Amino acid sequence: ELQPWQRATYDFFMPQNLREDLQKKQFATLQVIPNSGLPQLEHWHSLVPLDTSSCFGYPSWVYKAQNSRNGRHYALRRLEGYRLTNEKAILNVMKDWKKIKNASIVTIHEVFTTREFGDSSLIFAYDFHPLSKTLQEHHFQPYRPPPAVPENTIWGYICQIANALKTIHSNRLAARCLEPSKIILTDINRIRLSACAILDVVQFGMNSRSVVELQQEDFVKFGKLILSLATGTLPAHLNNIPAALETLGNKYSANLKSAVNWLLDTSSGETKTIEHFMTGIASQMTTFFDLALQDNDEKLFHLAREVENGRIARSLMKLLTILERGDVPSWSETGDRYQLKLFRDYVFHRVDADGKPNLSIGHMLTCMSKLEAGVDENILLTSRDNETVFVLSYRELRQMYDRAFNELVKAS
Amino acid sequence: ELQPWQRATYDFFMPQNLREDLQKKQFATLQVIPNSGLPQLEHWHSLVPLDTSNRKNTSCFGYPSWVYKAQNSRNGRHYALRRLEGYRLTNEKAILNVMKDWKKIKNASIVTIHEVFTTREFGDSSLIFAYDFHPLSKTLQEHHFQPPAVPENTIWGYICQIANALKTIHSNRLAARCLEPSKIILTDINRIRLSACAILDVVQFGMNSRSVVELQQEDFVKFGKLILSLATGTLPAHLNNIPAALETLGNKYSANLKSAVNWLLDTSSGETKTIEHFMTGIASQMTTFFDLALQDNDEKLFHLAREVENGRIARSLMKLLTILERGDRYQLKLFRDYVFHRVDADGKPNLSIGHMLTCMSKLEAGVDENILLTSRDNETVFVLSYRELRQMYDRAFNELVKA
Amino acid sequence: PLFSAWPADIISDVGAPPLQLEPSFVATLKQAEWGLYGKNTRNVRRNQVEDT
Ligand SMILES: Nc1ncnc2c1ncn2[C@@H]1O[C@H](COP(=O)(O)OP(=O)(O)OP(=O)(O)O)[C@@H](O)[C@H]1O
Ligand SMILES: Nc1ncnc2c1ncn2[C@@H]1O[C@H](COP(=O)(O)OP(=O)(O)OP(=O)(O)O)[C@@H](O)[C@H]1O
Ligand SMILES: [Mg+2]
Ligand SMILES: [Mg+2]
Repeated sequence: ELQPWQRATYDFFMPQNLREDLQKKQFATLQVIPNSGLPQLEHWHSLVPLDTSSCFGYPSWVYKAQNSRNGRHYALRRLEGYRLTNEKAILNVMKDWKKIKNASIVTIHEVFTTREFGDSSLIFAYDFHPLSKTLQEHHFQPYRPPPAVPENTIWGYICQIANALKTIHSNRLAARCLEPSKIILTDINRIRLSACAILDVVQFGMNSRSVVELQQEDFVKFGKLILSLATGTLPAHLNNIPAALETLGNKYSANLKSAVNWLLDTSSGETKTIEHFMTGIASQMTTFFDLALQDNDEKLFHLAREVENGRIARSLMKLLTILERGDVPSWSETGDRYQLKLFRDYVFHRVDADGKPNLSIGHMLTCMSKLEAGVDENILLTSRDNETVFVLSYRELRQMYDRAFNELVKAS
Repeated sequence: ELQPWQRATYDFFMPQNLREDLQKKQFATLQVIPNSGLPQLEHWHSLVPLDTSNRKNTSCFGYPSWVYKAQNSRNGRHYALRRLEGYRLTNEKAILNVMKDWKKIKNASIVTIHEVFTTREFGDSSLIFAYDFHPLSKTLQEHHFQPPAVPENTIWGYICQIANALKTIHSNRLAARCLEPSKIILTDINRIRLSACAILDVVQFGMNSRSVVELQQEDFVKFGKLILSLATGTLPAHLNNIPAALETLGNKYSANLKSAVNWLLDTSSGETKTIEHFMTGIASQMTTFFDLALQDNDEKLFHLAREVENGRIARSLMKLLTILERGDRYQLKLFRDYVFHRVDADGKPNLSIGHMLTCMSKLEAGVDENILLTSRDNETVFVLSYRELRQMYDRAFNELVKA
Repeated sequence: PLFSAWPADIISDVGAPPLQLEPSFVATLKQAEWGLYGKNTRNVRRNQVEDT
């Protein structure tokens, strides 16, 4: 119902949905409990529980916490009743996984034991991702049955996981946990492995399998995860792999069936490598490279507009500081400042032909932007009396505006 | 040697200085020229030339070409206008058919084409192509050939983005016809976009008889030559001896790069080359650059979250400016004086931004905390809460709204 | 009601070209090193919305 040249007030600002998502996540990050019984660890405080209600060998809790050195928020995963018996279990694993930096893996910053919860506990410190939900929560939570995962979403998942496995396997490690419950949606279609270091520590020195063997099992788990998502059945419920594969074959492309089958197939004589798997999904990967860049551009668009809102804001403050001071005498009403007052009237005190005041936010933002830029465009400022008129460029105005402000700075 | 791409640092798409970059690009978008000779077109105004040097060069299109930043009057947005000077369109079907194909195309590695139109408004026959505007873009030619070794990673990054463009173009039964360094623009750090896509399709519309598949095979060769030019620092026209250039590349870079470039150059294999086959061969690199794109996504989101309140702060300051001094009101004037006209004990002005933000924040919220507004001469004084103040300002504003 | 809240249904124009003045009129103005000033002859309300 709006002409292409005309904008509603809020079109000049960040769209409501994005604004609300950011605000909610800001709120989730800043949430605290002033007097919980929960302890402060030496470098961690303001612990906040996240558990609404498996992969590890211990009962586990997750807390949002704030680091005392840098003031940032991290997610602390606690394993209850873990006893330190070999420090290498903690130290070697921490050394290895601290190297790992990957967009599809929740970063591990620290692994440490503590008695501060009143038991022996093992703590893993992670990047905090506000308002995250697991793939299990998102796809398998009943009521009504959960809807069919679109094939495109699945290839998006496959590519992000392949990205994780590429980095994990190259560092001679294995992503050991690939359950829906230990993969988190940190944003729309954006998934991250969230429990990576943990299995390495708990099974340290008890596991007899080689690195390569654990890596082979990663592919099988990868396949079962996709199979769970395709057919809507929990991994625990996946009793019949072939029956699940056929369901997938009916609902999805042959290309997907082939990918899942390669991942499940332990019968070939061939050592499976993430390199070979990537080779088989190059086209999908290219598509998602493109979409990532497009999403970058979208975020950059909004970022550029809000940074400019900030610059405008600081400029409006400078304006208010300069105009109508109680004051040399009359400094505000004389010389450079006089034009600035007339400029303010031009920007903010517009009126229709009918004399009705005009409140178009678009005019105000643009004018302040042009002033900041010192544009070579002329405008017509009229005296309050209405007898006299002045024609100035924004460039000229900026010179005046800067001079007026620098005078105040000098006065110090 | 998978190592060069495996090594690439995580900041590959992240700007060195985001603050300065945004500010420069903001200024570039609003720039105009006080006395250009340039015309206003029916839907276009504020034309600004972007060509650094005013020299007639016709290399890719066969005609002199200019690029203008311009502002569309239909929607208020800025576009980049490619003008072919002295070009007369002889078949109108050329624009309609070509645009039907290319308007579908939306790709991170291709500058979107929106419109093609003829005009006499420059004082000649001219053909105009309207593109997305990318402020402060520079061509690969300007950037790599303007009087050191391009790192292999930068090259793989370029290769992945160009492959991304070619995937979309070839899938839509089209051909990127121009793959010259001068027609690929860096719109951001290590970020390239094909900038001349629609043009050859239009200019040669009747004349070119080669098939779609034939023009695509040529994409690969041109692609190969671009990489070869960058690797060895010699412009594509000077690339007289390809085998000699290939050995040079083989000495400075990995066997994988030599192999990829060789596949792109090879017309002898008897095999129809496909972008699907090429992507398959660079899958590892593509995954790395997918990761790097996503990490930049996280970086941008971080800054976005930090800047989210700026609109709210700006609108508040605007209402203050909208209400005051048009020609209760006295308290309002005193509040503005309290916030922005602070003075030191010595009578000198105080410019602490912190005071202004805290005050505007408390006003915004309508906090109950009480403040003391006094005229500088102490005769009159008021003790009010911010809650009371917001009530007052809003009433004034609602009066203004009524109209 | 937050103070930052502005009315949603207000419309702005964004496409318009910059103000072009009649050359006759510009002659009326008396040049200064920072710009031009003169007597308002036009029948436009002060700071009125201009349709370019
Ligand atoms: N790194 C993280 N940042 C933010 N939130 C996280 C992070 N890791 C996990 N969480 C959140 O903690 C919550 C609990 O996760 P957890 O995996 O412990 O429970 P679960 O998967 O429901 O358990 P179960 O496997 O028994 O069903 C989830 O909603 C998840 O989004
Ligand atoms: N979509 C765009 N947005 C912003 N700037 C662009 C866009 N496309 C091209 N430019 C810029 O316009 C300038 C001129 O580009 P153009 O390719 O026309 O000339 P050139 O490459 O310098 O010389 P030649 O025309 O001989 O190739 C370049 O600096 C380029 O970065
Ligand atoms: Mg839990
Ligand atoms: Mg040019």
